[PDB]
Amino acid sequence: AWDEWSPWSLCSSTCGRGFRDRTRTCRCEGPEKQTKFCNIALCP
Amino acid sequence: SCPGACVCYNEPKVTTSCPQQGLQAVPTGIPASSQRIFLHGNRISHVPAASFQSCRNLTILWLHSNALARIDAAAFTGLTLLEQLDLSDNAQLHVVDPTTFHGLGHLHTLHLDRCGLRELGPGLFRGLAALQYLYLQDNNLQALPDNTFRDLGNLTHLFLHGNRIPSVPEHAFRGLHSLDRLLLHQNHVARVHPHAFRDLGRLMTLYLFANNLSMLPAEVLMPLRSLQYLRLNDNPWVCDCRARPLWAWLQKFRGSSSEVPCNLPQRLADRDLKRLAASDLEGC
Ligand SMILES: *[C@@H]1O[C@@H](C)[C@@H](O)[C@@H](O[C@@H]2O[C@H](CO)[C@@H](O)[C@H](O)[C@H]2O)[C@@H]1O
Ligand SMILES: *[C@@H]1O[C@H](CO)[C@@H](O)[C@H](O)[C@H]1NC(C)=O
Ligand SMILES: *[C@@H]1O[C@H](CO)[C@@H](O)[C@H](O)[C@H]1NC(C)=O
Ligand SMILES: *[C@H]1O[C@H](CO)[C@@H](O)[C@H](O)[C@@H]1O
Ligand SMILES: *[C@H]1O[C@H](CO)[C@@H](O)[C@H](O)[C@@H]1O
Ligand SMILES: Nc1ccc(C(=O)O)cc1
Ligand SMILES: [Cl-]
Repeated sequence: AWDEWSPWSLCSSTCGRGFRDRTRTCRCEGPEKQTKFCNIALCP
Repeated sequence: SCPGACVCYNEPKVTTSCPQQGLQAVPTGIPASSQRIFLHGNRISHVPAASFQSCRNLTILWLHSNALARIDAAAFTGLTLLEQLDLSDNAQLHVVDPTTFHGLGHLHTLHLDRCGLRELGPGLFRGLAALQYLYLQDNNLQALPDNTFRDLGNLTHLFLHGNRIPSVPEHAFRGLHSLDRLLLHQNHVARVHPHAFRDLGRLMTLYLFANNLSMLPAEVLMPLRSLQYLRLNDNPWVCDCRARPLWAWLQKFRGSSSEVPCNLPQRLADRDLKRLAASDLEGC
């Protein structure tokens, strides 16, 4: 009875390694929150 | 066979590598068979005409973090297969002759960030139909002229942040049908033409934060049918009825947007336009 995942978030940082997250609410097996890698730019 | 300041090897590609060797000029005697040339981190001040002309198979050329003060218009003649050209971090370059990249029909990555560039001259990106990544951030650009990128139909990443761009005219981004990420934050942008993003139906990321925007016309974001990530913070937004179209668009947006902080009126100066009620934006 999961609801749909939220859209992935903005990246946690716009320089170097960052992450996005998304969430969903029950009503139920599976996660409630996920993260995924992002990298927008290299910053000196 | 290999220049004294360099190391040369054949696998995986023929490579002449001489980074950070204190070179003041492109070294003589680079093997004509070179496919990759790494000259970053030196103190090279000039790239004369035909500096790499014999290297017909060259696909990677790194000249970043030098002391470039002049690149001859014919510097890259002969490099018809060049794919990656890194000219970044040459803060005293200031100007690139608008014919410098003509003929580079396989170029897909072009780094020009941190070059002190004052303008993008007419024709600078003419015919670069293969270009995918174009880095122009952290220069001194004061204008985005119409049709500057019109031939870049394969471009997916355009970084323009950290300049002094005061506005986005109607045809600045004409032709950019493949564009994925457009980074325009940290500029002086005070307005975006209503139809400036007409060709950006495939854009997924747009950064406009840290600019001079108080409002966006109703039409500006309408073409952005693929957008997923939008940053609009750190602008002097006015949250009266002039914000209603932006508010309405933000209510329906299915991606992720930054906060859109109200600067005025004062009674709303503690709020995010996205979270306002419709009644706050009634009146016009
Ligand atoms: C997101 O886009 C990037 C391309 C940069 O312009 C980022 O700005 C940089 O952010 C780092 C922290 O991630 C700061 O230390 C730098 O000062 C800043 O230029 C931007 O947030
Ligand atoms: C470029 O590569 C081709 C094919 O491997 C080779 O015949 C030619 O000699 C190369 N050109 C140079 C200048 O090394
Ligand atoms: C443009 O991109 C498409 C898809 O990547 C590619 O098939 C085409 O060859 C590119 N055009 C060039 C390199 O001129
Ligand atoms: C979230 O994740 C995928 C789509 O990314 C599907 O399993 C479903 O939409 C879920 O809500
Ligand atoms: C996040 O991941 C991609 C875009 O980065 C899409 O599957 C979708 O927008 C999801 O929320
Ligand atoms: N910085 C680099 C140095 C060498 C090579 C390589 O030989 O593949 C690649 C990158
Ligand atoms: Cl983002």
